[PDB]
Amino acid sequence: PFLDIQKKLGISLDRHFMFLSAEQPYKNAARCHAFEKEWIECAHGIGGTRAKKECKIEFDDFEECLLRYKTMRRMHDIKKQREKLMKEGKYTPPPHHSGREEP
Amino acid sequence: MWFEILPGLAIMGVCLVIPGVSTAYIHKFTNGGKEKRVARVQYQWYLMERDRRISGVNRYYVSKGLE
Amino acid sequence: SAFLKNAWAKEPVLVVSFSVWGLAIIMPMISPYTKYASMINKATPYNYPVPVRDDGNMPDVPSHPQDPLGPSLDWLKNL
Amino acid sequence: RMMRWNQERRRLLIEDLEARIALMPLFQAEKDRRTLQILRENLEEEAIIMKDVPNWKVGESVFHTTRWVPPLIGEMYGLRTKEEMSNANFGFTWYT
Amino acid sequence: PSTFFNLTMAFSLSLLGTLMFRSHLMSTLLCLEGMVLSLFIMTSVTSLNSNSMSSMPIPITILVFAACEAAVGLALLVKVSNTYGTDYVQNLNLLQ
Amino acid sequence: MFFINILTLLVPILIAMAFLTLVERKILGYMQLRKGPNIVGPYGILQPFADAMKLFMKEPMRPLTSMSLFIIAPTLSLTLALSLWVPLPMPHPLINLNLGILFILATSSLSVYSILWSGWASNSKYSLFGALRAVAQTISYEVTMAIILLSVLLMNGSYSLQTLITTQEHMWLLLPAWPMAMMWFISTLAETNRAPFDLTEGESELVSGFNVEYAAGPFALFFMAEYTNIILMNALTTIIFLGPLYYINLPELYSTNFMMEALLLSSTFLWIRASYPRFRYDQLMHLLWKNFLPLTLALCMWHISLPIFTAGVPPYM
Amino acid sequence: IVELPTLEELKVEEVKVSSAVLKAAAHHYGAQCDKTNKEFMLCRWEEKDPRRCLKEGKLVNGCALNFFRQIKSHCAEPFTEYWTCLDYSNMQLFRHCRQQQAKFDQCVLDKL
Amino acid sequence: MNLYTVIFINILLSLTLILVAFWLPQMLPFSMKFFLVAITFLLFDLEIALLLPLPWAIQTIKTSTMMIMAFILVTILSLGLAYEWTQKGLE
Amino acid sequence: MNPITLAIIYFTIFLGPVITMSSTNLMLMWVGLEFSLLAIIPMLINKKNPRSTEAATKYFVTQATASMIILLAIVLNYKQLGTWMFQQQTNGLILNMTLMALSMKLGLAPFHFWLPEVTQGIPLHMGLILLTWQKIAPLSILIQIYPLLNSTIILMLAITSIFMGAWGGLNQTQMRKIMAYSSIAHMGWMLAILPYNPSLTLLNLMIYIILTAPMFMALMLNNSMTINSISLLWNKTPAMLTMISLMLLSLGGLPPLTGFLPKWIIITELMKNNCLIMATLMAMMALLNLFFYTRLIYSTSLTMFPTNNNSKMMTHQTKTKPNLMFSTLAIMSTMTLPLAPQLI
Amino acid sequence: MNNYIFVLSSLFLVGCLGLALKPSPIYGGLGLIVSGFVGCLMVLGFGGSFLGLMVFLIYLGGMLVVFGYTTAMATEEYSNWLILGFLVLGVIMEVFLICVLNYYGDWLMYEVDDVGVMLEGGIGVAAMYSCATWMMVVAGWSLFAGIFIIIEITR
Ligand SMILES: CCCCCCCCCCCCCCCCCC(=O)OC[C@H](COP(=O)(O)OCCN)OC(=O)CCCCCCCCCCCCCCCCC
Repeated sequence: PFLDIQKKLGISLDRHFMFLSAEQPYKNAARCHAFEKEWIECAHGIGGTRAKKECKIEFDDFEECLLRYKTMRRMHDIKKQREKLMKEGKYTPPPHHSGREEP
Repeated sequence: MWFEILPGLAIMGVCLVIPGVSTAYIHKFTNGGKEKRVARVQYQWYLMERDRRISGVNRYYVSKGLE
Repeated sequence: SAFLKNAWAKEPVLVVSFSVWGLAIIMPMISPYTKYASMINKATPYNYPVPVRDDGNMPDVPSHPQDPLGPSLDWLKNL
Repeated sequence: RMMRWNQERRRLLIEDLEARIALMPLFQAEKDRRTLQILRENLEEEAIIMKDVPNWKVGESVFHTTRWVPPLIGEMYGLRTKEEMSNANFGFTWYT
Repeated sequence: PSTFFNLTMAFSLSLLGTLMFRSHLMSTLLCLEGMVLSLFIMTSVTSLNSNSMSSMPIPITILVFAACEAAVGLALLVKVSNTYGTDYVQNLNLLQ
Repeated sequence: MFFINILTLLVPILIAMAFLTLVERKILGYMQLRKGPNIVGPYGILQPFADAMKLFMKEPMRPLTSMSLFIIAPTLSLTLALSLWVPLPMPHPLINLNLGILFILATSSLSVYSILWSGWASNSKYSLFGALRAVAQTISYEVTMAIILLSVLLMNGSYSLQTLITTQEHMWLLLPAWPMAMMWFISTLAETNRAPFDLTEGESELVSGFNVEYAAGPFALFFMAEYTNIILMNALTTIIFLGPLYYINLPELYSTNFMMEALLLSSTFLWIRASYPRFRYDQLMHLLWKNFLPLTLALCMWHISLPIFTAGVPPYM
Repeated sequence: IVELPTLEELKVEEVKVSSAVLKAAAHHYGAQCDKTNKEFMLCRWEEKDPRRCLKEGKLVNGCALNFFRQIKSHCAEPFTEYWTCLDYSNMQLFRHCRQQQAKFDQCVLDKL
Repeated sequence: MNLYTVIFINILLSLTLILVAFWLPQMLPFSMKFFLVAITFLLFDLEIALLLPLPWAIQTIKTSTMMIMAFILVTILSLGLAYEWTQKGLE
Repeated sequence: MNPITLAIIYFTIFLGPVITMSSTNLMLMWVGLEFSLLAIIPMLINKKNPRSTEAATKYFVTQATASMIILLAIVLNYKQLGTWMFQQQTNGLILNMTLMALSMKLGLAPFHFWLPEVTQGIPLHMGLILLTWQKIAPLSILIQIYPLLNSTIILMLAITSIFMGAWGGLNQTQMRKIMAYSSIAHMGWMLAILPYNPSLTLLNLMIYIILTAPMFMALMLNNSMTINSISLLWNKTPAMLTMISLMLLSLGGLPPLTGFLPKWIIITELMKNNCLIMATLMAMMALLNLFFYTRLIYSTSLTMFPTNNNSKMMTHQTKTKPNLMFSTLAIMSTMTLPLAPQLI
Repeated sequence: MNNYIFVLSSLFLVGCLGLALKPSPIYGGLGLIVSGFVGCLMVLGFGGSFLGLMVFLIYLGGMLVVFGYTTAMATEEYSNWLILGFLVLGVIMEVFLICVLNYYGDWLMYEVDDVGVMLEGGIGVAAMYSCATWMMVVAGWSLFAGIFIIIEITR
């Protein structure tokens, strides 16, 4: 940062834990670990100005693993229209929604 | 003499054992004669739930090698 | 030393207090068992030991963990 | 005595942790098998819910990657019975 | 989700508070704390649903620093109602 | 069923709570060469029910006091006491709060609000002083009270009170950790405002600040609360430090043994009250920020090192 | 789309025995049947997707069922006694039942 | 839920009693010294909060570290307390 | 102060900015800011005069709410990116919060009300620390995040500060507050070039530190918090009259002295970036700052104000000397201009 | 009841609203206590236990306790009713805003490891002692200094 007394001294008191994909206790990976890696091994050697346009696929995805809003949206739509189909008595949960199953 | 403080205590004691015997038999009745499973960690809740699915709806019912 | 003595007899809590502070700061350093703590806790198998690809030149536990090769806790046993 | 008792207790703890270590493989399969079923079952209903909706890809990864992103709890039980969803969501915090 | 917008607005409602004194220093020092709770709750919430355990240290470091911060704040407050017999802010107008 | 298991675990305790006052007004009596209450009912058994009915019938005076807070404090008090009995680990505890001891610690702390608010609400000078004095002593005794438990837990492995039944299958935690038992017992005496430490309602020194204005039904509820606590804290001593015998086959033995030890340690604070004059306010706090807190801190270290250098780390189950 | 596998693709015989049953035989199952499981684990790890190891999972299950069929055929009674006592305990702790465990363990050593 | 059920019965039982009570019978300090103690409390409470995690830290593979870290925590705060005494702040 | 306490505090007031600068995990940057807040408050009330308690209670509330706002920005980022640190993607509002907050701790522009008042009630010494070793910390956080902050806001806070600082200073006669006002102004220039060339912010700061530190140790040599008080400098200690003259004109931008370089290169960098609107207005009111600087010049040097007989008594006694730092920081400041190319 | 979470958030917001209205310092402390309670509830709702407890034994504990103590000393003089009124005013406005989006508990516990054995709150914060060993050193220095800051500022 402003004064890199850490890299110089070789110590790493503040870097080991800045992102989700960093070592998790007892090797229990955190959520989204599938993308942040893909979005930071991409932006490594490429500065930000160019980590912001071409490495946009990996952030647009990582912006969706975490926020997980497009999913919310899709699902919400499915919910609303399903309400309308039920409204037209077209649809009602099958035993698929409610039934016995494998261990 | 001091013989008399005992009456009162008796009714305290009897009222402090009820709870411990009661809670520990309303558990072995509701859970089918088997101590209520203590699910401290998820694994245990999983195993417990798995049991539910395995038979009836209640986990206490326990299927065996003959299944 | 003399104060120590009276201290043992007057304000005899601090004396005991400090003494313990130290004895806890020493026993760990000298103990035929201190090492075990980091092992006994290390060993507890909380997480699943994912297998390894038997590519070749493997001195690791041979398949069935019942095979001789591999780490052992006989140290834990008969401890 | 405390030193010896906890050392024994530790031996028992390693024994049963290893017992699941052995049994989790059987469960892992079971979980995945069932998990997929829930996703697929939701697909069926999915292929029957928004059919009328125009411009409606039956389903599509909210993401672009084709990597297998595990199913959130909601996704698995969202369409399903409320209780089912609640159980999963508030079913541990609430003891047996 | 929305849960976060309530907490965030809680912090803004607490923001509007600290920035609009009402003649009671203590009350302010109490509003200020309302934020720290909202920040602590939000930090803990996201850390918990990101399963980011490496970060849980922070939710608490936030509280530990905030507690002392408040300790200093109250000692100033006690200092003021020792010099002016009240915590009322109007009194604090000598530096004009 | 679960409801029935709520009657049991409550009523039974309430009925026992009533019989403690009686066994207090007789054990203090015989110690002071007097029979105690035996004329109402047979051997005074109906005596606790009798004043309960008088107390509720007498007018609940509402001094000309913040009504809401004035009335809430009693409610909180009783609520907390009855609640703290929910997770106690008598065999098959009503509710296996995984972090039970923390829960106990938490609710125990909340009680302080009652006394504080009561004094503030009462609006009487005596009450105000009582609250101030009470809050200080209460919280302070909480600081050593909590550290003493943390030392225990680290030798138990978990916060769940149920684990100690498995920790104490060979020896009571008094043998080890006796130095803290004493310090848990004295702190249990402070937190229940019992005698050696009862400056909250000294009566002689200041006249019952906590309930100076409280009478009839409000008096009773705290009242009930204090005595239930008197038992609960003694019961926590009888699980954490004096571990009753336990057998999975026969779970009753534990309850029975739990009974005997709880009654004797409950008898002990009754015996302490008659036997000792009351500590001064300053003296009381000194003992804890000065006589004990340094003792409690140091042993904490010893109990941190003990497991490691003895490689006696406990299982986390 | 999502390429979620079909049900017929994921239908296979089920163990379905009370968790207690498993915990009692856990040790032996960890013994007689870890060949396939470890391999399945390898697949499920390196190949992140589950669809990429489904078939292996089927093999995983097949290995245990017979494990059980063997025990059912031989020393069933011992095992039955061991699990019933193990199940009664709330955390199904192994040490409460050691006498039943010994007879179950000795027999299958003797026969299986 | 099970806890919620118990607790609301607990409040209900109390609220019932207070009501019965009211409905049936129809027929400036200068605690400066204290202030200081109160602040120390706040501080010590916070330490305790940093000492609460030990029950799980005792399990850390890095046992030694945990020892050093923990020992420091208690020791440093102990020093703070002693200072109070040394400076005679509390007295 | 029990010398031990003095050490703990001073260490914290010094560990405070240093942790901020060294760390990258923003959180650790926040606590660096938090430690500075806690360490400075004890020193501020050292006299414990009624004015002082007012000073600290203001400084603390202003500092505390800003600290909480900075934390909120870090907490929000944590949700918009798992990282604990600002990135290209950061929501614009997230960064703007950090600008406002950090511009409150540094006291720039419309949040410039606390500084003049706390500079008035604290000693001259703690005045320096409150003005210059407490600006390093927040500025570090900004300089690190410069690529991402808004050019518009900074400029507005920059211009505002310049104006407020200048206008405020014209009326003030208390020295502590004249300096507080100057600092607001210089702080403004610094934040103007941050979005464009952070490296110049670090020059417009050092030079401000190398100018203000000698200026304050001058004000306290005779401990004069009044211009009338500094005006009798000619009797109390005549030599410092020469350099006090040049340092104050150096604080304003007049060309031969070192003080021109920061304004000159900031203007060169802004014109290179095309802000010839903004730069022009800033330079113009910058000229207002020199007017109040020269008005003080008049009273202290160019004209000799009447003094008191009791002053002859203070002359007799040997004057405790000014530390060496005064000289080394007076010359390196009044005249280094011939060496500008290397400085930048 | 999926709404459980939203309900809680609302309560929290309302409590902070009261604190915002700045009632008597004691009323403020009480309000915060309620909010802190709501807070631990929400955290626990997600699954974090140790975390929820902390706020309780720290805020619902002394954090407000000392405040309380404090107020007794510096707050003597008791429109709270009017404040209560504005509070209801805010409540409805708050509700109105949610009703705004009304015209226009689905996903919590977003992801979970059904089988897991060493995952639980506190474990992560337990790593203050290992692999995060700079948080707790700086916090300890914070407390050790704060002792000194308060003792002189009171002096
Ligand atoms: C080496 C490894 C680490 C272990 C090291 C162990 C070293 C040996 C143990 C040393 C400490 C043993 C005692 C611990 C508790 C006492 C702590 C103490 O110091 O007492 C404080 C206080 C007496 O202090 P005071 O007389 O005022 O003079 C102070 C002089 N500094 O005490 C009091 O005044 C108490 C007043 C009590 C009033 C009521 C008394 C009731 C008595 C009957 C009940 C006693 C407790 C019963 C407990 C039952 C089980 C829980």
